Amino acid sequence: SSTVIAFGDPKAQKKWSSELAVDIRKKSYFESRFIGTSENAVIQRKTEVESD
Amino acid sequence: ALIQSDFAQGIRMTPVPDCAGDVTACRFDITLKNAPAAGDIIELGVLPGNAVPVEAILDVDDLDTGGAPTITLDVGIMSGPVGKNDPARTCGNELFAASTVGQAGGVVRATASSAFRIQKAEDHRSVGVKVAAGPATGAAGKTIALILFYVQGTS
Amino acid sequence: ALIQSDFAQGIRMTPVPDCAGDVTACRFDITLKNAPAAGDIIELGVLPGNAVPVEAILDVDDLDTGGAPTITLDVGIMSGPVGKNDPARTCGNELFAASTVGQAGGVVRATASSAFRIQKAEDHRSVGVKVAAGPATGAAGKTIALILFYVQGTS
Repeated sequence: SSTVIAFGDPKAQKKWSSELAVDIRKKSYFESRFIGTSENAVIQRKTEVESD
Repeated sequence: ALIQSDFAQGIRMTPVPDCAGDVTACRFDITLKNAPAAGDIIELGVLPGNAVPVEAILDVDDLDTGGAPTITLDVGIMSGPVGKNDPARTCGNELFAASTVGQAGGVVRATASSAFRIQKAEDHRSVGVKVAAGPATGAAGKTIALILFYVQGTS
Repeated sequence: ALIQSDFAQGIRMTPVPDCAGDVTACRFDITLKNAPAAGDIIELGVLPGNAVPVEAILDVDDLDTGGAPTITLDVGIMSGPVGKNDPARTCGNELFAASTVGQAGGVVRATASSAFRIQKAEDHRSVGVKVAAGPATGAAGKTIALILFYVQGTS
């Protein structure tokens, strides 16, 4: 014969990839540019109930 | 029952070609200690890693000594790895199908269309004969012998 | 009306022995998708270099599925080069002559003295199949297959 490690034999080593594929976060439109406590900001912040 | 040959255990190493498309053949034989009876999955020999039968010549001595003998030999590929002495192993009817070699001890060749259509595998499969029908009067010490013509690297 | 195999075109290759007197085999097969008709010439495979057939093992399936079967295959050595797709290329009757296998389906080996007395040639010669008699009702998807035990370096 001739030595064969075959495919499904328990002696056939397998290696796992350490690095993960990820689903990139969906880019959020309302970033820090808009939400601002100043008047000239699309989404104003009310700071009344933060410390009270 | 499993009656294992020399090649199945591994004491005799079966030949394997080196050139692709080359034809190699070693006669796979046993010396039956007892009388064969139905259910004996005789593991006559092994087909090496990447090989397909191209011609199979089955010769036996007179394996039945009774009028209108019924002994018939089925030759095929077996499931598990070579040399595993587990009764949960099944034969095949590929190389021969209900052949009547043993009735008169003649010689017949592969005459079934399915014989040469055997697909490749990556691991050593074992060719084993099974007596589909038990003989009327079993013979004590006759010999069953296959001859496989297998080629490596076929596409 | 050539139905060229993967061997003839050059996609699937054919082995050649590296030593004189060394039987090499490669089962030449096609899967013809039309029912064979009278006069069709099928180019199964190529007989490479200075080689001569030693044993031819036809492996045609059931080509006629009607009443009284009529198909009679015969094989030979086609004249022109291996790859040219000219319809006007003749087929001899050397290895098989009016072979009756394919009416029922099975395996028939060489039984004509011409099959073993082939002469060498320095070029590549392609083995062709000619259907001498049209099938009564041709079968569509079946496969024909021939196996050559061609040996190089003869005398």
